[PDB]
Amino acid sequence: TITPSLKGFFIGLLSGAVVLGLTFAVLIAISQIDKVQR
Amino acid sequence: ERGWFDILDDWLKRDRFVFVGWSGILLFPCAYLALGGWLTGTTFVTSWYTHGLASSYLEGCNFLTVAVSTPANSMGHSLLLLWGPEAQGDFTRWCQLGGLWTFIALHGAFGLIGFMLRQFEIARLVGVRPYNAIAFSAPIAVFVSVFLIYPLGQSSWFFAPSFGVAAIFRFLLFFQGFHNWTLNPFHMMGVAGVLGGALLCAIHGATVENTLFQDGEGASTFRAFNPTQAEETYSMVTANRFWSQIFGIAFSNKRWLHFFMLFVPVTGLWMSAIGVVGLALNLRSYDFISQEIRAAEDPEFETFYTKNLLLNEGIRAWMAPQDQPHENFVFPEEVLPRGNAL
Amino acid sequence: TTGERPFSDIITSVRYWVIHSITIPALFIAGWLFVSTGLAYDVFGTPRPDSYYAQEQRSIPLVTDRFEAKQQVETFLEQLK
Amino acid sequence: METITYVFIFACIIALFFFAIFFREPPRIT
Amino acid sequence: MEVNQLGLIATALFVLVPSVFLIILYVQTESQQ
Amino acid sequence: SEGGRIPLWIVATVAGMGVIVIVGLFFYGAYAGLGSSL
Amino acid sequence: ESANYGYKFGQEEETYNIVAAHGYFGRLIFQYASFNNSRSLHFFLAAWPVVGVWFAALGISTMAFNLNGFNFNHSVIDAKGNVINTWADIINRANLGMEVMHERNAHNFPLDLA
Amino acid sequence: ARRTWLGDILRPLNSEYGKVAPGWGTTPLMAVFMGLFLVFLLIILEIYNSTLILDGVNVSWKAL
Amino acid sequence: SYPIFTVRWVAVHTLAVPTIFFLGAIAAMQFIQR
Amino acid sequence: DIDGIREPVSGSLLYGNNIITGAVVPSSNAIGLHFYPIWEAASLDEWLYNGGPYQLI
Amino acid sequence: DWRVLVVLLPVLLAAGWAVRNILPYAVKQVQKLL
Amino acid sequence: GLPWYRVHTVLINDPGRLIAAHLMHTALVAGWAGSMALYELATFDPSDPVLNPMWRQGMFVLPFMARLGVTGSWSGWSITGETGIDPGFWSFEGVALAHIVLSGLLFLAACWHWVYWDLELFRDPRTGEPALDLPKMFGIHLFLAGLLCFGFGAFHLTGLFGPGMWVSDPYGLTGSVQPVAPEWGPDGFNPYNPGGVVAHHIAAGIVGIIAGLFHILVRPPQRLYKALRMGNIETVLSSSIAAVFFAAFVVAGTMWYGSATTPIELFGPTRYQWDSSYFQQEINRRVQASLASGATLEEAWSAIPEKLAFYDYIGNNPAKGGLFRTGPMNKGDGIAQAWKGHAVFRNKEGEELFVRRMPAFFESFPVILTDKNGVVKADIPFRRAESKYSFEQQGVTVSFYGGELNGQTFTDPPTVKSYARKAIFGEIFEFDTETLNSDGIFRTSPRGWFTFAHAVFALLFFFGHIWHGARTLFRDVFSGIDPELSPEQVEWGFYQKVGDVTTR
Amino acid sequence: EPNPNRQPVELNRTSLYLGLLLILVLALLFSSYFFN
Ligand code: CLA
Ligand code: CLA
Ligand code: CLA
Ligand code: CLA
Ligand code: CLA
Ligand SMILES: CCCCCCCCCCCCCCCC(=O)OC[C@H](COP(=O)(O)OC[C@@H](O)CO)OC(=O)CCCCCCCCCCCCCCC
Ligand SMILES: CC1=C(/C=C/C(C)=C/C=C/C(C)=C/C=C/C=C(C)/C=C/C=C(C)/C=C/C2=C(C)CCCC2(C)C)C(C)(C)CCC1
Ligand SMILES: CC1=C(/C=C/C(C)=C/C=C/C(C)=C/C=C/C=C(C)/C=C/C=C(C)/C=C/C2=C(C)CCCC2(C)C)C(C)(C)CCC1
Ligand SMILES: CCCCCCCS[C@@H]1O[C@H](CO)[C@@H](O)[C@H](O)[C@H]1O
Ligand code: OEX
Ligand SMILES: [Ca+2]
Ligand SMILES: [Cl-]
Ligand SMILES: [Cl-]
Ligand SMILES: [Fe+2]
Ligand SMILES: [Mg+2]
Repeated sequence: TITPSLKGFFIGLLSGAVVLGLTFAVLIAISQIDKVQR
Repeated sequence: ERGWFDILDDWLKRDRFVFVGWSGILLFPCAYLALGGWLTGTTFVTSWYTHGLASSYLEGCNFLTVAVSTPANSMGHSLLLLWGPEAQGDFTRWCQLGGLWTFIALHGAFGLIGFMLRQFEIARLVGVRPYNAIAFSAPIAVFVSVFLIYPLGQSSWFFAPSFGVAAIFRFLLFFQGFHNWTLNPFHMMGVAGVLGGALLCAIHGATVENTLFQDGEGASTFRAFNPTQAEETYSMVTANRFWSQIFGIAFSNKRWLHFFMLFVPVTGLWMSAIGVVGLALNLRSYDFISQEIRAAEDPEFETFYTKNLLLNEGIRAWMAPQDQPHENFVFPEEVLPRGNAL
Repeated sequence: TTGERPFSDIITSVRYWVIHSITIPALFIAGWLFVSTGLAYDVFGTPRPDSYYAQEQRSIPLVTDRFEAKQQVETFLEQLK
Repeated sequence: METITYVFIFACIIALFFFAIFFREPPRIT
Repeated sequence: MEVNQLGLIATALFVLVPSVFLIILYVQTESQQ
Repeated sequence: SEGGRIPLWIVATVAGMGVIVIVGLFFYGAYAGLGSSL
Repeated sequence: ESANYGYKFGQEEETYNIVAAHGYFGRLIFQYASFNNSRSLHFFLAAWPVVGVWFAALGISTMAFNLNGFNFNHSVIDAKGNVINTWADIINRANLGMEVMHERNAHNFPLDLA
Repeated sequence: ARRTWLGDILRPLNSEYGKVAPGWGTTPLMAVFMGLFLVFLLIILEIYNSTLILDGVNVSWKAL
Repeated sequence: SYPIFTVRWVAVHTLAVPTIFFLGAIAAMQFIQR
Repeated sequence: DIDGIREPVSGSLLYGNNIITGAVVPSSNAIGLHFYPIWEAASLDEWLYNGGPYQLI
Repeated sequence: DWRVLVVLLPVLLAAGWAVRNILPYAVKQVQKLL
Repeated sequence: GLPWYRVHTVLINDPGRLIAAHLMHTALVAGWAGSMALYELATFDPSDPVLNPMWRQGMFVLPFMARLGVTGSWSGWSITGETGIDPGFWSFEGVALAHIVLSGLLFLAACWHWVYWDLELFRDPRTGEPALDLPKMFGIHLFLAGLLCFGFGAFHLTGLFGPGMWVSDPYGLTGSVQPVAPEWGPDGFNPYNPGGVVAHHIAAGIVGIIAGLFHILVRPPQRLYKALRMGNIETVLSSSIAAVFFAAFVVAGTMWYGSATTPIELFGPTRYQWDSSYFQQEINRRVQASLASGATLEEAWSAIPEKLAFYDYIGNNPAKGGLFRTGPMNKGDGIAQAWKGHAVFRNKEGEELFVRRMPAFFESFPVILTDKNGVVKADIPFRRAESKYSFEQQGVTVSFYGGELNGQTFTDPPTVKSYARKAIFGEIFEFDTETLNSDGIFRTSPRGWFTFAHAVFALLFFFGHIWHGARTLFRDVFSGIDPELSPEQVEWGFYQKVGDVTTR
Repeated sequence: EPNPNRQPVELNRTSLYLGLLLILVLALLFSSYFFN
């Protein structure tokens, strides 16, 4: 059964995924825009 | 093969005012959150419900007495996640239950990991040996042993140090009264490492500054140095003779000197860490059994060791009820240990 | 040098001060209000000076259960009349 | 026995001071 | 004083085993050309 | 606009004085209201 | 071999690259928090612990004349006048334990004035 | 060097020193398993910690 | 010539902005009476 | 007798101390800041009871 | 809660004002990097 | 020459002698296990598993043998109290012997591999240089470990072909070695469900076999190979050390908090059982049950097993020892002989009073007696002159129920006070302090020592990981940095990307 | 055949002094606790 804490677990999980995901999405976007010259 | 990973790598390792790196992804948010958490907590958050203490500027505490205090003893070693079963996603309750303490301690732990990873990363990019990172292992050992392992061995986070000036002072006094921590040879080694390190810092700096070659005309000697110059800026030979004649022995090897400066405080901190890991289990250096047998049988036998135990007993009895409110210690006046008059 | 504008360059420019002579006092005033409106108290659950104790009580509202802690605090807060 | 031990270790340290100072590796300039 | 009697041997070995180690290493260093 | 117009020593002085004011305010606060023991 | 053999006593040239150490440490923090000047660096290394310990010594020396540490005992009071304890007050409890037990037979009068 | 019967038998098992798969190879897959493992560890940790509380899972000596 | 919005800009403001906000808050606290 | 209350504290190894507990014990509280060289004592035994070695050292 | 808009309004007028002043240079920087 | 702290580096490119060194280490460790077991067997008293179990006697390896099903001596006794048992070969002695013999065999093998270091097997077929294909080696070893793990779980622990493991009731009264079925549901991840241990080894075993096959068949990606320096055996040292301190922290924690694999009958109670009065509550529950069934007080308490009572005593709390208080717990409070029975304190008004139990934090603790509501009703005063709650004023008596003092009541203040002093430690026992010349000061249990040793080693091995990882990743600069390190590579802005000369 | 990996080991006199000082001071420190 989905206990309240299991729900809380999934919420923490999804929160983390969203944080990391947004961070890397932004990082990759910026990295693509502002490239290094060689 | 210039895929997104390599492009991202390029961007992360740009030479900017503040170097980021891969490690920065871990380091900056966690360091920022630990710092921000402590500032937030010490400015606005109480310890009323966990300790029976005011602990914030908002309540009238000053810089010395504010703290982010540990959670209630009843929380055990709960991670105290905001979305956890105790706070249930309620930010306000979470603050009142001591959630900021685990917040700061955990983001702090990972922040330290991030900083050491940063030392490795920059070392690797610039081409130096990673001894700075290695040296930083000692603060990490101290933090991990004192803020994580020690309370994990005890009943709860409550007995971890609280993040505040006076709160830490209390931690010190507690360790004297309950653990007789000054008697611990691991702590003693730590003290030697730290005082010996401070000593080396001073004596090395002073020696260099007073064996300078005159490489300029000005009375300010700082100007007579160029970072790219090949020559040593002070005389190792004169330094060596001076100290050989003053103190008997001297360094003659610069590399060994600077390695030794790394070694002493690092090793000291590691030793103290081991001792605290012992205190996690109350595996103390509390007594000398021979002393106690002699003293138990012989009421005229007195040493500074027995004197200090009397002090510890005082500390325990007088501080325990307010310091451990969850225990509900009621100690009537008549049971309090006191010498004459006082 | 790493490419960014030198700080001495920026903080002595008129434009910097045009911007920040506004943005800085505004933040200061926002923090000030955050306390003066009492909002900080409610956000962080910090007692006001009249909310540490009930009028006759001298006992600490100490949390003593892990999973009922939230309910305990809510109860303590109720008991403040 | 403990006393003998303590004092012995101490005495060895003082002896060591003597040798470390007077019978050190000479620093040699190169 | 009722000390632990093993203390003696514990201390002796504590001093002697590593000291001896060092001495061996040092002497065979000196005997190298 | 162009960087360099307002002399850095004036900036330093004004900044410093601001710091003195705010810290002065905090020390005043040690003797009044909350935390003053009165 | 030990890296230490790479330095020879009295050699004229420096045994490490202060420019590399600076590049590293400067990037660790930011460039302007790092010492490029060995003289000013070593001066800092002298000054910090010496000044600090001077203050420690002055602490003992002025507490010798009973100008003591900050006292915030019962500094925080609620609306009614209840004492709200802070960590300073817990420190005070520990201090009281020490005070009442020390030299347990030496005091006949209620105040320990020296 | 010296050959032995056992050595000749095992020879193939120690013959591909330095052999690699081009590029990233199975790294994405690896990353997936590491993510799964991290969640698994998170779960057993929070169960042991009573941060994650499951029906019928009583983290106590009174389990049996 | 110079860019305005950089990693340094961001780093500076994530620290600077809350700092001023907090200083206002603490300043206000100096006038709280019990 | 460090605190001058005729309650002698043992500091030396021969009198039941180890390296950690041992001490040269401060001169007696009855002496206060008085100068107590050996020749101010009626005997070495007195000087030792009252903690003279501390002052000399 | 009126106190939330009361506290946020100074910061919002601040951000809005700095945007007012810096927008042409910011668009110049975004155009330049693109 | 080599500095003393590098002498073992001569093995890095010598697989044969590396193997010899590993063999020698293994021989030493097996030899230690054998010797340790023999010493314990020479000192162990099997005569009372109730009040003198192994964890009171400083036994460290005996519980690890017992845990996996070795419970008997060739001399006829077992650790559960049976006599006239035939344990077969795999007695304690048999295990110790087997470890000694293994030690000798490994020693011999070590000599052989030391002398015959130059085996063709250790040479790369193409280059003729010493080379170990670490990726494939890892696959092979991981496959073996998976096999072993699986077999341990599926055959040994289940009792399918093997003895099973130590299991017990929640209060550690009736422990024995039993076959254990795997728990395949979520409770399998409950640290107190042994079924979970079984299931874990079966599942993790299979996974290990699959992963082993994978690492045997699939080469490392070039990018991971370079990144991790997989051609360098020291990278394996770094990551192995990491895995090992990971494991060490885990076993320290489960030893300290308790789990299915750290039973209290083998290692002693946990500190948390004292913290939460775990045993006291069960005792009270049983006594209340008896009273509810019309039994008398004396009957209720006499029905409490001594083993249970003995758990409810702080001298068995592993958080009561000291770092240099050496030896078995018996050396401290003594060899427990008998439960004295439950002390019930009453005052002159006949109220039952309860002694405040000593928290583990305190080396010493005042004696304070409260009523059921927690109001202080009596104590042992420090200053007598303004005492209000002295036993003498309050007329405190103590009556014992159960144990050796069952039915007795003492009323003289000194005796009552003696018992109250003991009562702060929980249930009261008679001890033999003469036999071992016990000094009366608490020592920790094997649970304590195990936990300490392993937390400390875990922490030190962290440093090992850092050191060797650094060595792996910075091998090129181990003896120092490039003499020709261009100042512009380390100065700012020269390259756009730090340490990348192609970005000037 | 002779193993090509054998290296000479060294301990200079200063290292002997340092090491001896370490061991003796450690003994001086721990001995009290060993005697207890
Ligand atoms: C960027 C680095 C970083 C790291 C390492 C951490 C680490 C932590 N944070 Mg912090 N945090 C961060 C940034 C970071 N934080 C930022 C930027 C913010 C502002 C948003 C926060 C705000 C924050 C709060 C408010 C809290 C934390 C907390 C924590 C702790 C628990 C986290 C957790 O359980 O996540 C679990 C989630 C993961 C580990 C994500 C893993 C993703 C996997 C690998 C992919 C699979 C996901 C899958 C697709 C999802 C399926 C969902 C489906 C089943 C429905 C942990 C110490 C908690 C705490 O400290 O309590 C004491 C807490 O309350 N953080
Ligand atoms: C399919 C059924 C199944 C079942 C029922 C189990 C059951 C179990 N697994 Mg297994 N497992 C399985 C399949 C299964 N497993 C598979 C297929 C794999 C992949 C090979 C694993 C891999 C695995 C690992 C790696 C571990 C388990 C563990 C366990 C035990 C968890 C309970 C416990 O005591 O955790 C206690 C341990 C934890 C809760 C993990 C702690 C994680 C720490 C906190 C990470 C941080 C460490 C950090 C560096 C320490 C320093 C910080 C500190 C000093 C403050 C339990 C017996 C754990 C165990 O053996 O416990 C004894 C464990 O570590 N399993
Ligand atoms: C040859 C077979 C063999 C058998 C049947 C035994 C049996 C025993 N040994 Mg002995 N031992 C052996 C060989 C053996 N040993 C060897 C070769 C050595 C030298 C290393 C030893 C050294 C030794 C010591 C020092 C001790 C024993 C002890 C014991 C007893 C307890 C065992 C125990 O608790 O393990 C516990 C073992 C583990 C928990 C191993 C876990 C390994 C980790 C978790 C693996 C993680 C890495 C892995 C590769 C991950 C991938 C997994 C994959 C599936 C995903 C038991 C009678 C104990 C004893 O009672 O002595 C009298 C004891 O103290 N043994
Ligand atoms: C995991 C390791 C481990 C653990 C947890 C145990 C646990 C136990 N042992 Mg066993 N034992 C072990 C390994 C272990 N042993 C080994 C390897 C041996 C062979 C030497 C023994 C031989 C042995 C004997 C002969 C006996 C025991 C006994 C015991 C029991 C009492 C322990 C005690 O009093 O310790 C006391 C612990 C200390 C005094 C702590 C010492 C701390 C050291 C000195 C620190 C050193 C500092 C260092 C030099 C600093 C360096 C600084 C520098 C790097 C800069 C306890 C159950 C006793 C028992 O009860 O048997 C029934 C007993 O008689 N053990
Ligand atoms: C799997 C474990 C393991 C292995 C195989 C190695 C292997 C190595 N280490 Mg590493 N190391 C480890 C763990 C390990 N280490 C740990 C846990 C730490 C942190 C303490 C270190 C910290 C470390 C440093 C700082 C250095 C090494 C170095 C080395 C290399 C040379 C070692 C030598 O000649 O010592 C010779 C040692 C002696 C002659 C005497 C040492 C006596 C010790 C200090 C006390 C006695 C211990 C006792 C005998 C056994 C207790 C066992 C314990 C686990 C219970 C060698 C490759 C060196 C290196 O990298 O060279 C290039 C080096 O400088 N190691
Ligand atoms: C002038 C202020 C003096 C403050 C106390 C002394 C500081 C300097 C002495 C340290 C001794 C170290 C051992 C010898 C180290 C040694 O050899 O010094 C050498 C170093 C360089 O010597 P020079 O010969 O180049 O210069 C000294 C003279 O010759 C004048 O040119 O001397 C200085 O830098 C003096 C700096 C004076 C100005 C210092 C100001 C510091 C005050 C900062 C505020 C601190 C307040 C803290 C409050 C919490
Ligand atoms: C917690 C948390 C969080 C976070 C937050 C943050 C991040 C914050 C930040 C904050 C901050 C960041 C703040 C700051 C502050 C600052 C201050 C308050 C300062 C002060 C200062 C002063 C007062 C000064 C002084 C001085 C000195 C020190 C020396 C010199 C002199 C002088 C006097 C100047 C989140 C949301 C994520 C989630 C939830 C939880
Ligand atoms: C040859 C042979 C044989 C025999 C064998 C034998 C007889 C063996 C033995 C063996 C042995 C008998 C071994 C032992 C070992 C031991 C060890 C290896 C130990 C070690 C220890 C240690 C290392 C410790 C350390 C420490 C200390 C001291 C203090 C505290 C801390 C510590 C714990 C660290 C046979 C017939 C079978 C068959 C084949 C041939
Ligand atoms: C005057 C004493 C009358 C009561 C007996 C004391 C409480 S009980 C007593 O406690 C001792 C530990 O101190 C044990 O060694 C002994 O076995 C036990 O009889
Ligand atoms: O002498 Mn040493 O200590 Ca200075 O207070 Mn008073 O006196 Mn005694 O009392 Mn507290
Ligand atoms: Ca008022
Ligand atoms: Cl005193
Ligand atoms: Cl007086
Ligand atoms: Fe230097
Ligand atoms: Mg105020």
